[PDB]
Amino acid sequence: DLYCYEQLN
Amino acid sequence: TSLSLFYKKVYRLAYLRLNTLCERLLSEHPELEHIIWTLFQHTLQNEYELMRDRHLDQIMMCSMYGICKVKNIDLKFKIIVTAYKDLPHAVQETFKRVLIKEEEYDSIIVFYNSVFMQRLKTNILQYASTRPPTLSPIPHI
Amino acid sequence: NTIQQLMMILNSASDQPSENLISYFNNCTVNPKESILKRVKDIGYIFKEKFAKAVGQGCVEIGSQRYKLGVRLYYRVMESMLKSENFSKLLNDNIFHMSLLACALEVVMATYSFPWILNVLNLKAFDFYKVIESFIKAEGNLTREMIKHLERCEHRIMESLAWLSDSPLFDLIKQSK
Repeated sequence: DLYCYEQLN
Repeated sequence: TSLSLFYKKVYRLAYLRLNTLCERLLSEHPELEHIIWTLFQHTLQNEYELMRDRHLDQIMMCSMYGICKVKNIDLKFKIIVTAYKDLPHAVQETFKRVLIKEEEYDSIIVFYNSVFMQRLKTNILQYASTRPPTLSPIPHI
Repeated sequence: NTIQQLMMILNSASDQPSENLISYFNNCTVNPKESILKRVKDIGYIFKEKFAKAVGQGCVEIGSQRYKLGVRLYYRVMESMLKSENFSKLLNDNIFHMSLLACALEVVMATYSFPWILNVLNLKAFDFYKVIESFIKAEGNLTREMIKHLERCEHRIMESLAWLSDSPLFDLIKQSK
């Protein structure tokens, strides 16, 4: 899908 | 005219920055930049309220990430953000601190998942098709 | 350095419009002389009070001196623009004068060191932006470093300041679109 599974670090 | 001039300047700036990130991160996959550009330009002209109290580069990075998402091209937002930092004027607050809702602030990833991608999902998904994309003209200079 | 050379000339220039400028003022269907002079005076008051608060010493002369250099640059640039060319419309335009004046002041602030000046003159970033390129084109004494600084100010406005809530940009988009 288009969701981003990231955490900024 | 004033507005048209203004937009021309904005598009030129936006594309130049886009081109720099793409030539660096999407070395292979050269067809994407013109698609990312089309989404970016569509956002500025048609979804301009996404710019209110925000930064052009936030829309830029979100456009890059979204297109590479449909195209199933492995390109992490972290990688984008890390490359973004090497732009001369680039400041990390631009991706670490982004206006989300009323006066809530969070990372660019939160802005992407919760605002940008919600607003542009159908426009972005149109790139899932194998048909020739109808692309926006690359801005002059 | 061309900026240093410019400050020298401004330092020796008079505080009021030249005879050439005045001539243009008189050619205006609606003579702008008094409002132009009054604006210079009102802004001088605001600038010095704000500069003093910032830096200190109950209304500094450094601030008063910086402002004079700015007004002189402002008349110089106004002069060259008018010479290179409805002057009544132009010369009677509030945005023209306030932005040209702020741009002149930004150059002086930057040499003796950007949106601080916008707050001081109560100028919207989008309104200011409109004169930057013209000012750069009209002023032959800018150094490469000053041109990049002004270009950077323009970019900052194009990338975020012109998109802040209450910006006249949104009102313009809506009416066109």
